Amino acid sequence: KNTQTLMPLTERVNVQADSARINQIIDGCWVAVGTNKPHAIQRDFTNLFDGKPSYRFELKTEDNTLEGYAKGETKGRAEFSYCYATSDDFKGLPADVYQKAQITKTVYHHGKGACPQGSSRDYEFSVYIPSSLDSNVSTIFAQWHGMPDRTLVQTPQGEVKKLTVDEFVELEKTTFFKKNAGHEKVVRLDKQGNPMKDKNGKPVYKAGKLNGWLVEQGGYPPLAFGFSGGLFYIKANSDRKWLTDKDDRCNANPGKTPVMKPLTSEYKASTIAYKLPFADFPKDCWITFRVHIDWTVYGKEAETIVKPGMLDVRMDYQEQGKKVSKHIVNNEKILIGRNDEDGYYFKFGIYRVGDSTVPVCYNLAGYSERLE
Ligand SMILES: [Ca+2]
Repeated sequence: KNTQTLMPLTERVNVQADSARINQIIDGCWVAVGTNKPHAIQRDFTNLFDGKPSYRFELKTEDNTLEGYAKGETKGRAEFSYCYATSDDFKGLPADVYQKAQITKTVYHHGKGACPQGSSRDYEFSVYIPSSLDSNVSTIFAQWHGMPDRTLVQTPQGEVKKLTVDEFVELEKTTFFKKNAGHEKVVRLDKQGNPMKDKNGKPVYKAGKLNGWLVEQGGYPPLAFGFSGGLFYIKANSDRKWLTDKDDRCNANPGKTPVMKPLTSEYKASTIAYKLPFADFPKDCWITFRVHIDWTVYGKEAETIVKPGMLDVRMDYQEQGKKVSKHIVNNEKILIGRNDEDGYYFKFGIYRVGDSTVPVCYNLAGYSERLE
């Protein structure tokens, strides 16, 4: 209720486990995820894109709030997600639909903003990298993220089963899932000898030993635009395993990997579709990317590539007076996607990876997305 040159957008939504309230939605189409510090995300009336304010994202050195895969690893996040559900997506349904969705982390499957498996889509967004950004940042600024099968499990007998939502809710009563791995659900004892309770009543557990159950969770993003090691890069990832193997690292290093030569494992491929030295990426101007994706088609339980995907990217900006359009990924056949039931959704902002704490600050704007 007081206009400034930068206005913090501090509401955050857990899109897997919670519907977005009307007052958390941004510009009618986004919700924010990651650290809620006022400076992390602001509407920027000082740097306009298409004559409208843009979104200024910033993580400072201390803003890593998240844990990485490797021990003692951290990561930092302030992003917008184009995919979330609202209370209107559940209105009129039985009350247990939303309750069980929060439990299985499937609330967002009931909302807008995801494209289907194996579909064709066009995306466009714009970014502004100021001169002030350090050439050693390690950050992803736009990504298309997958949607894991939340009730797909491996039993303690090594068999892969797709549970119903109800069956999974039952499993969760006796299994404490540490990200993707099931653990004995041990009642946690307070120092008094008594069962500890949540802040707001709920009973609290902790993981005992691995109990044999696994669930699909996480995984690399199928497409990511970022900077790392002094390079701008576009990286596409493919996972054709029905149940993702979280331990199968297959993640191409941009600086060591040539373009369009996939790094592969039995089931995964990570491909650098494009890279450019940081010094050569245009600074202090708005750059517009137009991305066409034909998502790879996978064979589900057969774990096959039914049809490879395709990626095309144009990069447009003004230089010294005129329009420049560079066809930086030219209609490339590529493996891109994940073998899941559900498809993919877009996010932009700062996703600080590779255990980096170098500050990051840049602006993003102008997203649209069309079924074509
Ligand atoms: Ca899967």
